[PDB]
Amino acid sequence: PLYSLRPEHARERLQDDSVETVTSIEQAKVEEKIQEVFSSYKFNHLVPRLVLQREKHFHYLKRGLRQLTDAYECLDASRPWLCYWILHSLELLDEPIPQIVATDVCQFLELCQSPDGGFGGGPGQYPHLAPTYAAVNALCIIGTEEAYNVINREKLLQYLYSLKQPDGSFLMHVGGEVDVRSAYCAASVASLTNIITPDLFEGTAEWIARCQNWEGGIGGVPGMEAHGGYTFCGLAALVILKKERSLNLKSLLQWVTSRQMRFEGGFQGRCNKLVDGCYSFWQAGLLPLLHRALHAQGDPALSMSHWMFHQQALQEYILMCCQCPAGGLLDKPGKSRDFYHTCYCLSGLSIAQHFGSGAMLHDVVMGVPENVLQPTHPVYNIGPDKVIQATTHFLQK
Amino acid sequence: FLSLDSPTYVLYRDRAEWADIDPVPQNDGPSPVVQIIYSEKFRDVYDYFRAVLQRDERSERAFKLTRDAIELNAANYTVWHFRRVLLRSLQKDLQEEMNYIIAIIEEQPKNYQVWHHRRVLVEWLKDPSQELEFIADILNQDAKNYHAWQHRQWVIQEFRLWDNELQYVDQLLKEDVRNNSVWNQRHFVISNTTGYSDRAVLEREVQYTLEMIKLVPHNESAWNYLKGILQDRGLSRYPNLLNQLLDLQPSHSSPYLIAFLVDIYEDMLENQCDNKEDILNKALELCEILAKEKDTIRKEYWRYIGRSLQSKHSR
Ligand SMILES: Cn1cncc1[C@@](N)(c1ccc(Cl)cc1)c1ccc2c(c1)c(-c1cccc(Cl)c1)cc(=O)n2C
Ligand SMILES: [Zn+2]
Repeated sequence: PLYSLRPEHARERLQDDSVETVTSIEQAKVEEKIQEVFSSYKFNHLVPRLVLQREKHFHYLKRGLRQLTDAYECLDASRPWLCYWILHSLELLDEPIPQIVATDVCQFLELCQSPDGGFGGGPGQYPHLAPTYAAVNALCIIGTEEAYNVINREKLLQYLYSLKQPDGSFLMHVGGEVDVRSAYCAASVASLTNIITPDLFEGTAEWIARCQNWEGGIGGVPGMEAHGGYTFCGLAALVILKKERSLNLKSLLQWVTSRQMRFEGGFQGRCNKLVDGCYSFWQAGLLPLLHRALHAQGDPALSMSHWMFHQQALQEYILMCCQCPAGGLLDKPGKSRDFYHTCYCLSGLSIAQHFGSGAMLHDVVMGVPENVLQPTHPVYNIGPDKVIQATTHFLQK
Repeated sequence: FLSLDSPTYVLYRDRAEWADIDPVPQNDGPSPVVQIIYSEKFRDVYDYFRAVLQRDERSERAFKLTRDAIELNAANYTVWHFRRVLLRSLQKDLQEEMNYIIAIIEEQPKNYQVWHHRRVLVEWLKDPSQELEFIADILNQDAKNYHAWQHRQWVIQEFRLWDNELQYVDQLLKEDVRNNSVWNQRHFVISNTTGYSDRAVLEREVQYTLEMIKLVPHNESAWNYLKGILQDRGLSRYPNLLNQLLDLQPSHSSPYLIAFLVDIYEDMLENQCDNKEDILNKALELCEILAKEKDTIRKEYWRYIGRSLQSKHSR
C-alpha cells in the first residue's frame, strides 16, 4: 500500500534502550502522534486518498499576498519573504499571477530597495541580505522586464561589497554578523543579476568549506553543530561558486541522508532532534545538489532514476502530516499554518517528485496524479524556467 | 519609563511627552501587497519611531521608544540599529543595558537579532565575566538552542575561557546523552585545547564514546562522534576497532553498528588491505541487510554505496 503504512514499518519506532532522556521523550511523543495520522488512514482507503489540497492552499496564498492579519506582525520587518514564499508557492502549485498583481508587487519591492543597494524588510528599512535574496528571487519568479528592471544592479553590487570581509565571509547586514547563509545570499543574488566581479567571492569558497564539521554537515559559523538550513546554503552557495568539491562531499551525503526519519519519513534538521515541516527542501533539497557534483566528477554509481533519499516516504509525509485543512502546510502535526513552511513543504515535495540528471527525467508522484507539482531549481528554489529567463536577461549588461 | 505591557500603558499618540512630533505613517504604496493589518498599538509605536528615525533624533525619549519597537518585533534589525546609535551618543550605561538584553533573551531565546546585540555589548565592554552563567541558564531551558551555543563558542574563543568547558560538556552529556549539540560543543573544546592528534586524548575519547555507545546503543550521537574523530587519519588506520564492534554486534546491534562496519570496510579497501575480495563482500553483504531490512528509509543510498564499492574495488 504505502511505505508509511506497511506493517513492517511498525518496526521503525524509536528504541530508547530503556534509558529515557529528554530527547528520547520528545521524539517519542512525535512518533506516537504521527502514528495516529498514518493509522486513521487505516479504517478506509477507497479511491485515491492522498490528495494535495490545491484549492484550499490556493485561497491561503491568493489572499495573504494582498493582505495579512495582525498576526503576521512580527514579519513586519521581513515582508519581501512574504512576497517570495507566496509567489513561489503559487508558482509550484501552478497558479498564474495576475499581470496586475505583478506590477503591484514590483512596485512594493521598489520601495524597500535601498538608495545604496540591497532590499529592506519593508518600505523604509535598512538593506539586509535576507530580504535581498527574497526580493531578487521574488522578482525573478515574476520574470517580466518590469520585475527585472526593479533591481539596481550597480548599487546591488556596491552594497554586497560593503558586507565583504577579509576572510571571504559576508555580513548578514551592515553592522550585523556573518554565517554561511549570508554567503549563499550574496552569491544567489549576485548570480542571477550577473554582477560578479572577479574578486567579489574571493576566499568565500574557502570560508564556506570551513563550516563543515565532524558530522559531515555544515554549521552557521565554524565550530557549530551541523544544520540543514545552513548545510543547504553552504553547498548551493558553493555550487554557484563552482567549488562543491571544496567540501568533503562524502561525509556530507552521509550526514544528509541519515537525517531523514526512518519512521516519520521527513527530515530532521540536526542529529537527534524532531522531524520538521521544511527540511523537505533544506535537506532533501541537497541531494539534487550532491548529485550534480558527484556526477560532475564522473562517479558512475549514481542512480539514473532517483535522488538518494526515500522520495516515496517524504511525499507520504508532506501529504499526510503537514497539510492544514484550512490551507497552507505545517511543521509537524498540530503546529499552525505559516507561509514559510507553506512554501518549503511544497518545494520539498516538488523535489521529492521530480528527478532528472541529463537526458534522464523520471518522476514519482505519490498520492493522486493531481499532486504533480511544478519543478523547482535546487539552488535558487524558483522555477527552473525563471532562473533561465533571469540570467539570459541580465547576461546582457 | 513605562512599559509596553502595563495595564496603564498609553499610545504615543495620546501622549504629552510626544506632542511636539508628527508621527510618520508607512508607505505601502497606492495598492499594498502582503500588507499587514497592524493592530493600533503596534502601528502607533512605529509611526512615531519612523518619525524619530527619519529625523535622526538622538533623544533620550526615543531611546526608550526603541525599546517598545523592539518588543513589538524584535526581529526588526533596523530598530535594533537605531538603538545602538542612541546607546553610544546618549552614552547610556551599557551595564544597565546588559540587564535589559539579559531579559529579552530569557523571553525570546530563539531570536537571532537579540543575541547579536548582547554580542555587541560584551565586546563593547570587554567583559565576559557573566555570559557563561547566562548561556548556561538559557540552555537549561532548551539545551539545543543554536544561538546560545554560538554565542557561547564566541565568548569562549574570543576570551580564551576554555578551562571548565569540557567540564560543562560532561555535565550536560549526563543530563541527556542524546544531546547532539553537546557532542559538538565537546569536539569544540577538545580540538582547540589539545586537538585529537594526541594519542592519549583520542584514546580517552574513544573509550568514553564506546562505553557511551554500549549504554545507549541506538543513540546516533555517540556514533557520529566515534565515526568523525577517527575518520580523520583514516577509519582504516585503527585495526582493533573493526573487531570490537563485531563483538558488541549481538546485544548492541543497530544499523548504527552495521553502518559503521561498512564505513570501515570501505576505507580498508581504500588502503589496499588483504582478503580484498573477502572484505569487498563483507561490505556488499552489509549494504543489503541495511538497504533491504535494517535501514530501508535509506535504501536509495545504501545501494549507491554498494554500486560505488563494486565499481571501484572489483574488476
Ligand atoms: C529554526 N527554525 C526551524 N523551523 C522554523 C524555524 C524558525 N525558528 C526560523 C528562525 C530563523 C530563520 Cl533565519 C529561519 C527560520 C521559524 C519559526 C516559525 C516561523 C519562522 C521561522 C518564520 C520566518 C521568518 C523570516 C525568515 C524565515 Cl526563513 C522564516 C515565519 C513565520 O511565520 N513562522 C511562524
Ligand atoms: Zn520548520
